[PDB]
Amino acid sequence: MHKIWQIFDPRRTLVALFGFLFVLGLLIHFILLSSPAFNWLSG
Amino acid sequence: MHKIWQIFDPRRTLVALFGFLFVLGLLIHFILLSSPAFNWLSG
Amino acid sequence: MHKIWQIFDPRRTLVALFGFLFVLGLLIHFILLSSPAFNWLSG
Amino acid sequence: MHKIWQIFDPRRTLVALFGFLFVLGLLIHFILLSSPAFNWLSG
Amino acid sequence: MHKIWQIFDPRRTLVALFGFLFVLGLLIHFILLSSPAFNWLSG
Amino acid sequence: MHKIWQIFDPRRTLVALFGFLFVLGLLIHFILLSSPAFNWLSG
Amino acid sequence: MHKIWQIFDPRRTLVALFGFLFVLGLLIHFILLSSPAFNWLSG
Amino acid sequence: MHKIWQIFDPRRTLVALFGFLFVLGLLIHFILLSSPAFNWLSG
Amino acid sequence: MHKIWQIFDPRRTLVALFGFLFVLGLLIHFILLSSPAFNWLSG
Amino acid sequence: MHKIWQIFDPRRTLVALFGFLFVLGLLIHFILLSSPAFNWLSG
Amino acid sequence: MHKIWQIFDPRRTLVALFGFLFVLGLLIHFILLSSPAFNWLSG
Amino acid sequence: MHKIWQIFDPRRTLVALFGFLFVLGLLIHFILLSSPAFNWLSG
Amino acid sequence: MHKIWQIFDPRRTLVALFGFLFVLGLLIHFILLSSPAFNWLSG
Amino acid sequence: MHKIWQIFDPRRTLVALFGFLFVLGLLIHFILLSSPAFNWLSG
Amino acid sequence: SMTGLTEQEAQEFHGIFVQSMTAFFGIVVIAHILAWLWRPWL
Amino acid sequence: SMTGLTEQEAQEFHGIFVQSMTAFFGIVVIAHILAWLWRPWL
Amino acid sequence: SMTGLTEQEAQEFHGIFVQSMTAFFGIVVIAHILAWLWRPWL
Amino acid sequence: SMTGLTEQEAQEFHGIFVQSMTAFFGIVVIAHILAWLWRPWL
Amino acid sequence: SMTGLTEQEAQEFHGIFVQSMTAFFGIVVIAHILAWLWRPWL
Amino acid sequence: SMTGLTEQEAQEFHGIFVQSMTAFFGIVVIAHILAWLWRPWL
Amino acid sequence: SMTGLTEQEAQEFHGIFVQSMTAFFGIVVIAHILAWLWRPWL
Amino acid sequence: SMTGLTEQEAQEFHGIFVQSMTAFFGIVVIAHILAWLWRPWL
Amino acid sequence: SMTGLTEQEAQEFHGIFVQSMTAFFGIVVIAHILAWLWRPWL
Amino acid sequence: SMTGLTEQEAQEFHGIFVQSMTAFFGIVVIAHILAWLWRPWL
Amino acid sequence: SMTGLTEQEAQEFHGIFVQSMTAFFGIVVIAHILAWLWRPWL
Amino acid sequence: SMTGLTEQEAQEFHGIFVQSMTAFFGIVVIAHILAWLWRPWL
Amino acid sequence: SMTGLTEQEAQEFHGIFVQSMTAFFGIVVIAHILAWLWRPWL
Amino acid sequence: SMTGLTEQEAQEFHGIFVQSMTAFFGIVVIAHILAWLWRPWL
Ligand code: BCL
Ligand code: BCL
Ligand code: BCL
Ligand code: BCL
Ligand code: BCL
Ligand code: BCL
Ligand code: BCL
Ligand code: BCL
Ligand code: BCL
Ligand SMILES: COC(C)(C)C\C=C/C(C)=C/C=C/C(C)=C/C=C/C(C)=C/C=C/C=C(C)/C=C/C=C(C)/C=C/C=C(C)/C=C/CC(C)(C)OC
Repeated sequence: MHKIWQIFDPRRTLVALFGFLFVLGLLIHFILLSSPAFNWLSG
Repeated sequence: MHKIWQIFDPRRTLVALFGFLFVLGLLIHFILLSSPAFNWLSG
Repeated sequence: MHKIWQIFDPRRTLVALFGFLFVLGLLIHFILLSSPAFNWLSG
Repeated sequence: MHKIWQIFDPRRTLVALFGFLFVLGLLIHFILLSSPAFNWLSG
Repeated sequence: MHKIWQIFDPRRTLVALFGFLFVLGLLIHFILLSSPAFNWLSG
Repeated sequence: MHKIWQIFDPRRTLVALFGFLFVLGLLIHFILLSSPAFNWLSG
Repeated sequence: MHKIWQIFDPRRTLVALFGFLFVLGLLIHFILLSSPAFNWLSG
Repeated sequence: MHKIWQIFDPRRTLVALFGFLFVLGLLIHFILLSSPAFNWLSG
Repeated sequence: MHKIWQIFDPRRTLVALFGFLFVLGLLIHFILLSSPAFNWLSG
Repeated sequence: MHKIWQIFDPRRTLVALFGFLFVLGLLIHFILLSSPAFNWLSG
Repeated sequence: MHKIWQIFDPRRTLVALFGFLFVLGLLIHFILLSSPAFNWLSG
Repeated sequence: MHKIWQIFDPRRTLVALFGFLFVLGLLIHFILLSSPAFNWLSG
Repeated sequence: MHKIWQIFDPRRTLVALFGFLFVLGLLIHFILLSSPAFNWLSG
Repeated sequence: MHKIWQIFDPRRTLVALFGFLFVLGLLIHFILLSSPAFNWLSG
Repeated sequence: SMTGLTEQEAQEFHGIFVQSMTAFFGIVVIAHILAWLWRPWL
Repeated sequence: SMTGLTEQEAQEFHGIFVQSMTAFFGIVVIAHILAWLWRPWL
Repeated sequence: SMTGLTEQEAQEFHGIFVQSMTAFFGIVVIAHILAWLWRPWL
Repeated sequence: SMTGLTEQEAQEFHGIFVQSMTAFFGIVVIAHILAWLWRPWL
Repeated sequence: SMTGLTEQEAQEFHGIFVQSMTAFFGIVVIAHILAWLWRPWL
Repeated sequence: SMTGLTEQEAQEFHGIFVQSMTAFFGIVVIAHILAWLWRPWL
Repeated sequence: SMTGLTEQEAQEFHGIFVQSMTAFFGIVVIAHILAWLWRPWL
Repeated sequence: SMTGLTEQEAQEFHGIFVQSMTAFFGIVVIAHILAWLWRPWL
Repeated sequence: SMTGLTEQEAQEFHGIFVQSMTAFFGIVVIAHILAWLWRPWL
Repeated sequence: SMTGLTEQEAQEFHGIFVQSMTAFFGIVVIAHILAWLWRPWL
Repeated sequence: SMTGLTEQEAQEFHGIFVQSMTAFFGIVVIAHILAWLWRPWL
Repeated sequence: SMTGLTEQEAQEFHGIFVQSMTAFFGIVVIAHILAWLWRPWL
Repeated sequence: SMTGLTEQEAQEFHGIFVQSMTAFFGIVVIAHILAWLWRPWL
Repeated sequence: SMTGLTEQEAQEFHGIFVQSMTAFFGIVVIAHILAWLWRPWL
């Protein structure tokens, strides 16, 4: 399974993964803010 | 059936597949959020 | 009938066919969601 | 009548024909969906 | 009258002619759909 | 009067003439459709 | 007065003249259609 | 006074003059159409 | 005072002067038309 | 004070100065037209 | 774990990290200002 | 203090200064016109 | 800690730092002006 | 502290400083004009 | 003469072009007769 | 003279052009007569 | 003539093209008979 | 003199230009007379 | 002939293509039968 | 002097230019007299 | 054959691809069973 | 000096320029006198 | 094989990648347990 | 010094520039006096 | 290995990076404790 | 030093610049005194 | 090491940078104390 | 160092820069005192 690094660049795979993870966290936090039942900043 | 990897580049097929799967999962999760019967963040 | 593959590029055909089939599936699923009689996510 | 293939390229002609036929089928199906008397997805 | 083929390219003439004929057919069919007296998809 | 063909190209002239004639016919037909007294598709 | 053809190209002048005359005729016919007193396609 | 033709090109000047005269005539005719007291196409 | 013609091109200057004078005359005639007290085409 | 003409181009300065003076005169005349107390074209 | 500095440029990584941290702090401070319960500049 | 002319071009500086001063005067005059208490063109 | 200056340029870093500090000060001052409780220019 | 001039160009730094100072003065003056309590051109 | 076709290639293309256009016009005429029996427009 | 056609090619093109234009104008005249009998506009 | 296909490569392509188009048209005809049985439009 | 035509090619073009323009103006005059008999505008 | 594949590479690709298309169509047919048992649309 | 025309070519163009402009202005004057008899604007 | 992979590199990639896809599909199936236990949609 | 005109070509252009500008200003003055006779604005 | 890393560099990167991803997933799991004790969503 | 003019071309341009500016300012002053007699703004 | 840093330069950078990040996180933790004592959000 | 002007050309430009700026500021001060006499703003 | 500065130029820049940043932070702290005595926000 | 100025050109510019900035700040302070006597904002 390590052979994926012979196919994918350790750096661009890693930068892209970090960027997508950050955008995903932002999106999930924003979605929970848009839901009144899970908005923790109201109250 | 393995001969597909002699026609399709493994890295570009993996990148495109992963991106399409991520966008598909985002789309399905967003469609269920727009569905009042299947929105799990209301209540 | 196999001679079409001496006319059509296998990889570009396969990529285009898969993309059009995916877009067709998305379109049909979205059309059925827009029809109240066939929306399975309401109820 | 076969001489048209000495004038028309088989691959570009055939790709254009398939694309136009697909778009025509999509258009005809969308028109019948816009007509209440022939919309099969309501009811 | 055949000498028009020494002036007009047999293939760009048939491609343009076929495209214009298809667009004309689409236009005439759409104009009859927009006319209530000649819309065949209502009723 | 034939000398015009030594000034104007038999093909480009002819293509332009056919195009303007087609657009003129389209325009006149659309104008008669926009006039209630001469719309033949109403009734 | 003929020497204008040694200043102005017979063909480009002639194409421009024909185009301007056609556009002028279209403009005058459209102005008369926009005037109720001279619209001949009403009634 | 003829020396202006040694300063100005007889053809570019002449084309520009004809174009400006045509645009001026169009403008003056349009202005008289926009004035009800001088619109000759109403009545 | 003639030495301005050794600084300014007799033709580019002259074309610019004629164009600016024409635009100025158009502007003044349009301003007087926009003033009801000085519109000569109403009445 | 004449040495400014060894810094500033006599012709480009004159062109710019004339253009700015013309635009300034236009602006001042338009401002006085927009002021009812100083509009000379009303009445 | 230090080997990441042989994959990721110590400077571009560091600039990107500082920029993302600054934008994240701005975003969090703006979200709390938009939340009435945690807006500290009101009252 | 004269050494600034060895750092700043006597002419590009001077043109920029004149332009900014003109724009500043225009701005201040327009601001005083927008203020009813200091508009001198009303009355 | 000084070795950061062997990674980051004394001048570009410093220009960016000054620019972001100025924009941050402007932003904080504008936010306090948008807050009625901390607007010092009202009253 | 003078060594900043071996890092920052005396003229481009000075031009930028003057421009930012002018824009800052304009901004502060406009902000005080938009505040009724500190508008000096009303009354 | 202008495109590259000879007088025999142009004559060969013209015959097939005219036959195809005649077939197209015959189908069009049959469709128009059917449409007139369906809904006359004049 | 200006495009490349000789006068024999221009005269032989002019005849076909005039014949085609005359056929077109005759068809237009018949159509306009039919339109006038259908709905006069003057 | 213009593309590169000979008369044998064009006749080989034409036969398969006509067979495929005939199969497509047969499926189309069956579908349209079914559609008329479902909802006639004329 | 400026575009390349001689005095004989320009006089040959000028005659045909004037004849065509005169025919155009005659047709225009007949049309305008018919329009005046139809709907006078002055 | 036009892309580069021989008749053995085109027949090897065609067999796998047809098998994959048949499997896809079988899954599609099962899904459509299930959909008809769920909600008939005709 | 600046474009390329000599004074004989400029005097030849100037004469025809002045004649054409005089004819244009005469037609304009006649039209404006007719317009004044139609609808005076002052 | 077309990209550069041999039949042994393609079989090496295909096995790992199929294992990863099977693990992904197993996780997906478990998630969908849990979703049906939570809120059935049919 | 800066464009290419000598002092004799500049004095030749300046005289005609001044004459043309004076004629233009005379026409303008007559028009403005007529306008003031028609509608004074002061 | 395709990027440039050998199997020893890929196994060295894979181990650290898996350790970092496992730590990230452990923190994520702890956070999700805390969120469930805070506000269950199912 | 910077644009190419000497002190004699710059003094010759400066004199005419100052004379023209003085004439312009005199005309402007007369116009502004007339405007003040027409409508004082202060 | 990929950027240019050796393992001594990377370990020199990693130590300072970890120290700076730890100081940043300590300041952040103190700020968050102060925020919780100010306005708890859970 | 940076643009090209020597110290004597910079002192020559500086004197005229300061004289012009002083004249401008004197006119500005007179205008602002007049404006204060017209409408004080403080 | 990376941008061009030696360790003596980087230590020379670091001292002045830290002194300037400390002065800036001290002025900021005094301003924030003044703001808190003017309008506390917590 | 990097722009091109020596320690003597940078010290020459720094002294004049500091003097000009001090004059600017003194004028600013006087203006702000006047503004506070006009309308205090705190
Ligand atoms: C308004 C009341 C009438 C009506 C009366 C009018 C009248 C009156 C006329 C038409 C004309 C036309 N009408 Mg109609 N028309 C009606 C309604 C329609 C409807 C419809 C769906 O209702 C259709 C599609 C048409 C279509 C047409 C075309 C057959 C024709 C214009 C073609 C053209 O522009 O060629 C011009 C472009 C070309 C390129 C022609 C070139 C000719 C050369 C020699 C041949 C080369 C082949 C060339 C590419 C195509 C030739 C086409 C034929 C010449 C038509 N009519 C109704 C019911 N119509 C006109 C006609 O008969 O023209 C022949 C005409 O005079
Ligand atoms: C309106 C009432 C009916 C209905 C009656 C009609 C009628 C009537 C017809 C269709 C036809 C079609 N309908 Mg329908 N249709 C309905 C609702 C649907 C719905 C839906 C969401 O409910 C969808 C997904 C479809 C889909 C389809 C396709 C199977 C087909 C059009 C394919 C095409 O354009 O090929 C054209 C494009 C090509 C590229 C074809 C090329 C053929 C060559 C030989 C093969 C090469 C492979 C090629 C790439 C793809 C081949 C696809 C098959 C030929 C279908 N129908 C309903 C309920 N429908 C038509 C059909 O049967 O066509 C075969 C047809 O005649
Ligand atoms: C409308 C009422 C029904 C429903 C009935 C229908 C019917 C009827 C069908 C589907 C079909 C599908 N439905 Mg559905 N479907 C419903 C709701 C859903 C929802 C949801 C959020 O609820 C999801 C995401 C899906 C998803 C899907 C996919 C599994 C499938 C379309 C795949 C495709 O386009 O391949 C096309 C694109 C490709 C690239 C295929 C290529 C195939 C080759 C041989 C394999 C190569 C791998 C390739 C890259 C991906 C293969 C994917 C699989 C073939 C699925 N359905 C509901 C509840 N749905 C269809 C299906 O079964 O297709 C297999 C089908 O016939
Ligand atoms: C407003 C009340 C009047 C009226 C009174 C006015 C008055 C008054 C005048 C016109 C003028 C014109 N009117 Mg009118 N006009 C009316 C309504 C019309 C209507 C309409 C739809 O009813 C149209 C089509 C016109 C059209 C015309 C043109 C014949 C002419 C402007 C030509 C031009 O600008 O050349 C300018 C451009 C050129 C290139 C001219 C160049 C001349 C050289 C010497 C010849 C070279 C050939 C050149 C390419 C074209 C020459 C055209 C002729 C000179 C006309 N009038 C009504 C009913 N009209 C004017 C005229 O007579 O001009 C001669 C004129 O003085
Ligand atoms: C407002 C009440 C009055 C009126 C009073 C005013 C007054 C007062 C004046 C005009 C002027 C003009 N008016 Mg007026 N005017 C009225 C309504 C009209 C209407 C209309 C539709 O009713 C028209 C089209 C005109 C037209 C004109 C032009 C003849 C002239 C501006 C030309 C110009 O800008 O040259 C400037 C541009 C040039 C290029 C000039 C260059 C000159 C050189 C030497 C010659 C080279 C040829 C050049 C290309 C064209 C020369 C044109 C002539 C100089 C006219 N007036 C009414 C009824 N009008 C002015 C005039 O007489 O100017 C001569 C003038 O003083
Ligand atoms: C919704 C109710 C809860 C809440 C419950 C959830 C749950 C449940 C989770 C979070 C997660 C996070 N929450 Mg939360 N969260 C809340 C409110 C907040 C608020 C706020 C303004 O109130 C903010 C600032 C955050 C911030 C965070 C981050 C610490 C973290 C997402 C980081 C990420 O996406 O890394 C992804 C991007 C990367 C680049 C990670 C890479 C990791 C590698 C190994 C390290 C390299 C350094 C890298 C650049 C940064 C690492 C960051 C850490 C891994 C966090 N939460 C509230 C009150 N939140 C998640 C978490 O714990 O992630 C660890 C998580 O599981
Ligand atoms: C507001 C109440 C008054 C009025 C009072 C004012 C006052 C007060 C003044 C004007 C000035 C002007 N007015 Mg006024 N004005 C009124 C209404 C008008 C109307 C109109 C439609 O009613 C017109 C078109 C004008 C037009 C003019 C111009 C004659 C002149 C501005 C020219 C300019 O900008 O040169 C600037 C641009 C240049 C290029 C000048 C360059 C000068 C050099 C030396 C000569 C080179 C030739 C150059 C290319 C053009 C020279 C033009 C002349 C200098 C005018 N006024 C009314 C009724 N007006 C001003 C003036 O007299 O300026 C001379 C002036 O002081
Ligand atoms: C608000 C109540 C007052 C009023 C009080 C104010 C006050 C107070 C002042 C002005 C000033 C000005 N006002 Mg004011 N002003 C009023 C209404 C007007 C109206 C109008 C339509 O009513 C006009 C057009 C003006 C016009 C002017 C200009 C003369 C001058 C700004 C010039 C400038 O920006 O140079 C800046 C740009 C330059 C390039 C200057 C450069 C100077 C060098 C030395 C010379 C080189 C020549 C250069 C290219 C042009 C020089 C122009 C002169 C210096 C004016 N005022 C009214 C009625 N106004 C100011 C002034 O006097 O400045 C001299 C001034 O202090
Ligand atoms: C909100 C209630 C208070 C108020 C309390 C706050 C508080 C609290 C603070 C400020 C700060 C500032 N306030 Mg405040 N402030 C108020 C209203 C104002 C108004 C106004 C129109 O009323 C003005 C124009 C200002 C302006 C300022 C600046 C003096 C300063 C931010 C400068 C900066 O961003 O440097 C950052 C950008 C740089 C480039 C600095 C670089 C420093 C280096 C060492 C020097 C190089 C020169 C550099 C180019 C410019 C240096 C500028 C000085 C450091 C200020 N305040 C009111 C009435 N304000 C802050 C401050 O004191 O900062 C010093 C601060 O802490
Ligand atoms: C090179 O030549 C050789 C040697 C080969 C010989 C061959 C020669 C040949 C073949 C020559 C052929 C010549 C031809 C065909 C000439 C045709 C000439 C034509 C038809 C001339 C027509 C002229 C018409 C003119 C100029 C009309 C002008 C109309 C105007 C300007 C109208 C203006 C209207 C205005 C501005 C305002 C009012 C209109 C409204 C009211 C609409 O505005 C709102």
